[PDB]
Amino acid sequence: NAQALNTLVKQLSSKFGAISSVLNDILSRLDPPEAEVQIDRLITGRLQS
Amino acid sequence: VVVLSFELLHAPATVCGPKKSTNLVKNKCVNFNFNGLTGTGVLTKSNKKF
Amino acid sequence: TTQSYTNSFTRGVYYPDKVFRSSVLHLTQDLFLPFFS
Amino acid sequence: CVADYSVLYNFAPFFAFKCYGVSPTKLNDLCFTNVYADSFVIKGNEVSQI
Repeated sequence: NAQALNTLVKQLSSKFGAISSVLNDILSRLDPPEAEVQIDRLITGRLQS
Repeated sequence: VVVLSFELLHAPATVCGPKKSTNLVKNKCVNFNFNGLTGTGVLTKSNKKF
Repeated sequence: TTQSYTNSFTRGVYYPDKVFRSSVLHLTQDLFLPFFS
Repeated sequence: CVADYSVLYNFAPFFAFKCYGVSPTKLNDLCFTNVYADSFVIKGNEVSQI
């Protein structure tokens, strides 16, 4: 069990090809029309995990 | 041609702050913003021996 | 300046980043002085 | 110091303003570790090489 959870909660610090792993930073540095591209990669990676 | 080359992150910070500033509160769920590091939580007195 | 030789042992460990850590074994990839040279 | 990315607008309209890392609109809200700048003059058909 522990491993299965640990890996999951670690998978939250991976970029998945984006510029950062923190949503607030992306939302505080990029115009929202240009931010869906970055957010999509994170969403896909986390869904896959 | 003029090229600006920033680099973000890292522990210290400088070259910013065209905004205002406010007071500080503890033991209260609150939004915060420290040098661009936003978020939300509850702030106490820490014991981390930095 | 009279040259000689000796081992290196386990010396040359420096704080790579300015971030507090506690009770963890972090794994780092950077330039270090190799052991036992 | 404190940076104001709005004085330079009064200087002149600009041939190209293609920011890369961050969006130019809200540059007055972040904080940077260190900022470097540089300048030079070249022909106008090689600006695409920057």
